[PDB]
Amino acid sequence: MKLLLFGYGNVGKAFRKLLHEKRSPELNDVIIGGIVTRRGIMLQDKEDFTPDLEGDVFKAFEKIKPDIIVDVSSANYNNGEPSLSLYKEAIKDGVNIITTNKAPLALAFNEIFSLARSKGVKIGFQGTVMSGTPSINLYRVLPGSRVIKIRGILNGTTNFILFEEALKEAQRRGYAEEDPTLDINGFDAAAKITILANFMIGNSVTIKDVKFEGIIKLIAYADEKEVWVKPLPISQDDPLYNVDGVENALEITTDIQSILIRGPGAGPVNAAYGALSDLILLKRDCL
Amino acid sequence: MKLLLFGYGNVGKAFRKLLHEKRSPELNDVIIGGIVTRRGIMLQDKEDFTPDLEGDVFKAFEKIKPDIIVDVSSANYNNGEPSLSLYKEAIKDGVNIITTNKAPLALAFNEIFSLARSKGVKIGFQGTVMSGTPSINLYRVLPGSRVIKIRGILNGTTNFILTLMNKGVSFEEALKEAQRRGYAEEDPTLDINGFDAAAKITILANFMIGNSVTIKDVKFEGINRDLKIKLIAYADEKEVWVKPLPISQDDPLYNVDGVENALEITTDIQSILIRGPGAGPVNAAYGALSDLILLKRDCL
Ligand SMILES: NC(=O)c1ccc[n+]([C@@H]2O[C@H](COP(=O)([O-])OP(=O)(O)OC[C@H]3O[C@@H](n4cnc5c(N)ncnc54)[C@H](OP(=O)(O)O)[C@@H]3O)[C@@H](O)[C@H]2O)c1
Ligand SMILES: NC(=O)c1ccc[n+]([C@@H]2O[C@H](COP(=O)([O-])OP(=O)(O)OC[C@H]3O[C@@H](n4cnc5c(N)ncnc54)[C@H](OP(=O)(O)O)[C@@H]3O)[C@@H](O)[C@H]2O)c1
Repeated sequence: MKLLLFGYGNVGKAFRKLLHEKRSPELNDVIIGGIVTRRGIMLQDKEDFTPDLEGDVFKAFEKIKPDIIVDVSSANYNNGEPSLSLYKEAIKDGVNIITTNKAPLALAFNEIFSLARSKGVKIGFQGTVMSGTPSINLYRVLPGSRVIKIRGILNGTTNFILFEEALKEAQRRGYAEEDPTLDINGFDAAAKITILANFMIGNSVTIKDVKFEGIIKLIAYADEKEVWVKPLPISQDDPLYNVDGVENALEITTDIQSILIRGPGAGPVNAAYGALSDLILLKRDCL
Repeated sequence: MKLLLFGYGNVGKAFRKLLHEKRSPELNDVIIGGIVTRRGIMLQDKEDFTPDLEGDVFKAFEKIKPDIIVDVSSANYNNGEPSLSLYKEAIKDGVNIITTNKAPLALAFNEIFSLARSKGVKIGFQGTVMSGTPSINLYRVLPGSRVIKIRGILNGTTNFILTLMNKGVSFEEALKEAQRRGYAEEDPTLDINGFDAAAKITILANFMIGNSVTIKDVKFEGINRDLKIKLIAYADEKEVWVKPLPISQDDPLYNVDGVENALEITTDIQSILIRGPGAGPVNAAYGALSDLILLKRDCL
């Protein structure tokens, strides 16, 4: 099976490295047919990017005919393109999608997932929320339960900050978005809670419906009625108390119980492992 | 598909109820063919147990010919029986197993899982560790990652007793409350003396680290009134233990209080912690139900 790798920054390079470490027997048949950046299309799996052709992700898609697209490109919160149009075309063609790019999902979740479900196409999106720490995929192992509310710390960069020296270290460590105002001004946290509300609660929201601010903890919240992101004081008994540094946490409340998962919120290798986890699950037919 | 339900105490009853809530489309073809207690065999799905036949779990297996056994019976750490021999017969007959009963897996994990792998039979065992809080099933969504070490509070009953004693309640009243809530093992010495926690860390070491250990390999102690102290379980590639330890304020496990449990899993990629209710009949039954749905999805 052939992957098209869309993006080759820190996450894309880390993903290619993880694939080549041969971490699961069911990835033995998986090859990268092509890699696309802003600089063009490489129709080969190489450690170093050198373009073979000029052209965008649609040209690469037509040239390669991939079985799966792995989207690790920059978030475009303006309109989610070209990923939004690309996912739609891939789903129509029966091409599975694995993504760490929040933007098309933060803007158009219902449109994308409705189309996928109607076509029997699978979407892996673990890396969009808390990188490699099961979040999306945690919910996959909570079947037959109704999610009532969601609460968490969903942005790694800003939690690591909690100024100029802090950010600089975070950018050095690769935690930050290419546009780091997306981290600071809360877009990233709001995108993640949007994705979580859609998937787990079923509350069809876009990032436009979320009330949010920026950088006590930056708390993202969703229930059946509302979705928001705001700073709040935290109790000592509250399980979010000492989720500090790059750490992120997701508290899922159901009809049965409340559970919390905590882990590294950001980090290119962690994000890439999220996408890799989705790939293994796809291969097992468990997405 | 037909289930044989082995046991009908708090967990079994809660499981039956959850199945009847029809919580997933995967479960539409799933029926209980029989329920076994130490009072005999009920060849019917009913809220209250009344035996139709006298006989043990083996006789029930023969009479029902189930597609799946759900083991919610009492732990037997002396020898894991009759569950251990039952699992071996089931696997050989192509019968899948879902269990919340730790004993056979704490004694003979490699034997059971080797036999199962060879026959292509699936084993759900989420409920053996932290009830309905993904633990076993959390590791299922961490594929292609090597587990280096694990540390946690793995017994709800003793955590609940430690917390209440910190709140100035006697050990004796804290235990009675744990029992009233249905947190405790039928034999509460299994919780108190650390057997239950040791069983769980054994299972995790086997499943996640891949070392073929048994409960006899674990150095463990439990709790008493004489001792924040937390009953800490730990495993890595070289050692497995359970002991009550003083816990500092900055430790992620400091505020894991009451019946809450928590597991920190360190992989080659990352360190993660999951926390939630350690015990509770409905929580345990939900663990088993989660395994059932995953089994139907072919994702065990
Ligand atoms: N950083 C983290 O820790 C983390 C954790 C979870 C999720 N994520 C998500 O993962 C994604 C990638 O993160 P990253 O840190 O790897 O960013 P990055 O290092 O800037 O990589 C972005 C890659 O996408 C390519 N790209 C961007 N826009 C494109 C376009 N219009 N056409 C073709 N290629 C394009 C870039 O090409 P050039 O090489 O030519 O610039 C670059 O190779 C982001 O969406 C982010 O939100 C990141
Ligand atoms: N307590 C929790 O919240 C929790 C959480 C996770 C896992 N678990 C595990 O789940 C299991 C069941 O828990 P529970 O609270 O439901 O215990 P329980 O209330 O004591 O129920 C045990 C059931 O098994 C039956 N049984 C025991 N030995 C048997 C034998 N040799 N043959 C036939 N039937 C037998 C009992 O029959 P009678 O009714 O006739 O006595 C009873 O119906 C235990 O292994 C426990 O470790 C419990």
